[PDB]
Amino acid sequence: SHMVPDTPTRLVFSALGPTSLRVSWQEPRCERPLQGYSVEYQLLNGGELHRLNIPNPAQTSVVVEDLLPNHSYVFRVRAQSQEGWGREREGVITI
Repeated sequence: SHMVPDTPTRLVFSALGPTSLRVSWQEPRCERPLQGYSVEYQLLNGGELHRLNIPNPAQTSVVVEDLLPNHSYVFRVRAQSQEGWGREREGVITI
């Protein structure tokens, strides 16, 4: 039922200046060892797909840079096990 990781907990956003933030979550349940996370983010109204891969399940935060002021973004965080990638936790924010 949770061989691939469950969804992470709700995303917490912390502003770090005008073009950066910290995105944070908590480690999701999994019946298999967690291998890491992906953080995918994209302008709400369209743009390039950005991805940060975090190969350590103990790191549940990351600093995201070069964001556009006054623009809205969709962040999607997933965790990986040997069984595959789990469902995303989605959170949105305006910079």
